[PDB]
Amino acid sequence: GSHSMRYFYTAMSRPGRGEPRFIAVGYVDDTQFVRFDSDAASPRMAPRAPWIEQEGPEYWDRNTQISKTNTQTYRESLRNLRGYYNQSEAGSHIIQRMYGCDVGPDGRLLRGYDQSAYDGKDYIALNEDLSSWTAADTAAQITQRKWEAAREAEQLRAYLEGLCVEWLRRYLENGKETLQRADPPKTHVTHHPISDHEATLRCWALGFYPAEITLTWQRDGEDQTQDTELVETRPAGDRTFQKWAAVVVPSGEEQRYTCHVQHEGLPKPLTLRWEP
Amino acid sequence: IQRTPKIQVYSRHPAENGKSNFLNCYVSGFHPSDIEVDLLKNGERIEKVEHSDLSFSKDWSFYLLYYTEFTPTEKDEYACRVNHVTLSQPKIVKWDRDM
Amino acid sequence: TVRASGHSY
Repeated sequence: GSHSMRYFYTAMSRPGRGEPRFIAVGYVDDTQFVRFDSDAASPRMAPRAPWIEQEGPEYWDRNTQISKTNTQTYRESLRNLRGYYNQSEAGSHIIQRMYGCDVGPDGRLLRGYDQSAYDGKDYIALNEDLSSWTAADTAAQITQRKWEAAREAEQLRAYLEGLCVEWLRRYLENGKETLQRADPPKTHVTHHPISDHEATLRCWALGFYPAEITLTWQRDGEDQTQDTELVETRPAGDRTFQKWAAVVVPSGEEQRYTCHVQHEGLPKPLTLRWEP
Repeated sequence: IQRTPKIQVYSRHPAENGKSNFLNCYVSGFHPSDIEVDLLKNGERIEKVEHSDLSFSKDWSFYLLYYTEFTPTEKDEYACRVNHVTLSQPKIVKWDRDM
Repeated sequence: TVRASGHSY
């Protein structure tokens, strides 16, 4: 199907405990492939997936230099935003940024993203036109005027339509045996009695990649949305993900319930029931 | 404005006594990013526990995976202990071996 | 590959 590349920047101040820490991680779809940590004994952009290891010295040196520059730029930016909100020098604050591109099955740009947050709240976002800005408040308006004056959107657009798309296509080819392989969920249904009156049916999915999945319970063919305990999809540690959905049913009505599973690894969607 | 961590404790593979596996503690949905996570074997902290690099979801909340190699037994009891600025006292979540 | 280092906020 379609694919994404994203970089996630976290910049965190810590007054009294040194200068602010800057972390960058890069992903293709749900696969992390690089990291940088300004707290590391020797800070550098480092591989976190096997298919990136073949990149040469120019790549690692460029990505390391930009990240080290970013460490300084984000430190100044944290000082700036503290001023914009009249905040004390004693508190710890966070700038987060995520940017990247989505491409379709033919590798064509579907859209680009660049969004920032400050202490967990929307701060400023590049619009889908990759030309204009949305500032969340009068503090972010100061950033917006700085960035318009510097023609930042034009630089972000060049990257999002240029390098981001080109390198994503390159990564997808170098890592095709994993990045372009969908592993279907292994599924099963369990039955845990609660009382003489009801029991829990839990519908499991294990070992799937990527993380996107749809698990739903129906009773007499009707989705039990309000009645389904959905757990957050979770990583197994081997690149794959796990998920379950649970519904509480009256004893003896178990056969009126079906679990439905949609995942791009699956030849066709799955319908499951409890098999005692 | 701050957000308390969600915590899930589970094994990489289905658990079988005597078979090597991985014990996972996944913390997500939290803000800010400083968090303390330990894995407990019958109450005591397991020494060499790794974790993923810091990243965050679409709503800006953070997530991390803490994990270690282990061999479950019928005796041994495992758990995850999480501390975060939103928590008065550390939260302990036990590994539930079936559900 | 990462985007070139941009302007401070």
